[PDB]
Amino acid sequence: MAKVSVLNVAVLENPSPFHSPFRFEISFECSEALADDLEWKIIYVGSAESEEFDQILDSVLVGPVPAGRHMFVFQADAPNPSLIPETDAVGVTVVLITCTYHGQEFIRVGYYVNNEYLNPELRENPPMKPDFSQLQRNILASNPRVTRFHINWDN
Amino acid sequence: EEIDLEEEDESDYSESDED
Amino acid sequence: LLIRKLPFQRLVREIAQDFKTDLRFQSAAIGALQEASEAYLVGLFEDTNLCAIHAKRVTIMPKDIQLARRIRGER
Amino acid sequence: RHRKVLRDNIQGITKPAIRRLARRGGVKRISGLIYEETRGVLKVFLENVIRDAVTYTEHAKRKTVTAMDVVYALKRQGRTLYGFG
Repeated sequence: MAKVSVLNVAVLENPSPFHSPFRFEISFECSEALADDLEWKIIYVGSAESEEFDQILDSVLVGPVPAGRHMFVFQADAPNPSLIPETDAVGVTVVLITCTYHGQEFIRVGYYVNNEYLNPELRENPPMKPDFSQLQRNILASNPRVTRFHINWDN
Repeated sequence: EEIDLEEEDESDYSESDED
Repeated sequence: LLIRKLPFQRLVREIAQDFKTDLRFQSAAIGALQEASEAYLVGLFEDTNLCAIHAKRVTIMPKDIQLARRIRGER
Repeated sequence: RHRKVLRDNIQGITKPAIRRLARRGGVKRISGLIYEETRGVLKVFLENVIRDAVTYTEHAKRKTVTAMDVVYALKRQGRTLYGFG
């Protein structure tokens, strides 16, 4: 049995400008208590083709974890556009929420993110160099992908 | 290019150059 | 069973030969690998359809497959 | 001294199979590159599961791999769900 279950993730303040932070409201349940920390991450996929352009937006340590229900606001700053390939900048990518216990990730909640110009002039002819100040970031929060992994919980 | 999928012979191996 | 058996069995046996396992596969085992491969790939294509729709695209691209893959945390 | 190099273009799944699986997933249109993408990812999948299975048959000593071994190894993969719980 898994000692931690993620009951809900709420995507807050979306759509938002690209440079706005990610705010997730994470509610999880602890069945039996944990001595050491859970580790939550917000991973951002900056290029679909490679993990090299993965950006870790924030990482938080939560522990010790008593049994019962928890809710907290995980917030991370927007990704660094200098690390995003320009060909992957305007379009779809994914953002991820991750939890880790004893070094092994037991849950990954993904979301499809669409970065887009709202300006009709920029929709017509986008700049050669992507303009992130005019980019709206739309997370698709109605289709989260929740992936559970098998993990050693003992000690 | 794009392939329209709505109901629209490939041997096992092939050979090209580069030696 | 939508995947033709001969090329699939060939590929599976080649993969086994890279791992140098030298252990014969049960015919029903390779069949199970085929069925699971079909289910896997179909679910993948559902995810790619969703990804392309969110990208304002009818045509699905290799990027959609890669994103559908990383959203599940595989290699 | 002039050589043409061998290449496997089926890579375990044919084109009509790929297109059919894409239609069963609701995809109405694809780029041709999808083919070489699918043939790639399929390999990875098998490459994982085979390993997951063989070590199974390696830890419990056997000379052959049962379909039960690959069902076990398949459950040793991750389970992605469309919602929470």
